[PDB]
Amino acid sequence: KYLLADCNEAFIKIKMAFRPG
Amino acid sequence: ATAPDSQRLKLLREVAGTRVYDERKEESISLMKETEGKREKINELLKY
Repeated sequence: KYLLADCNEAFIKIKMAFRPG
Repeated sequence: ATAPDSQRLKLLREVAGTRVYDERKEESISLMKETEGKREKINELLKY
């Protein structure tokens, strides 16, 4: 369960990106 | 004495002291299968 959790905040941190546009 | 055979097997199983082990193991199996689903999900998302 805790490793599943770890993978979840991994999921949040990989999706971020920076577009000045 | 007139109690049928199923609880006779349960009785001797208790005498063996393993009357615990059944409920422990089927308590384990459900958690095992749900963690199988979780870790399979981990593998496809790992590919992602």
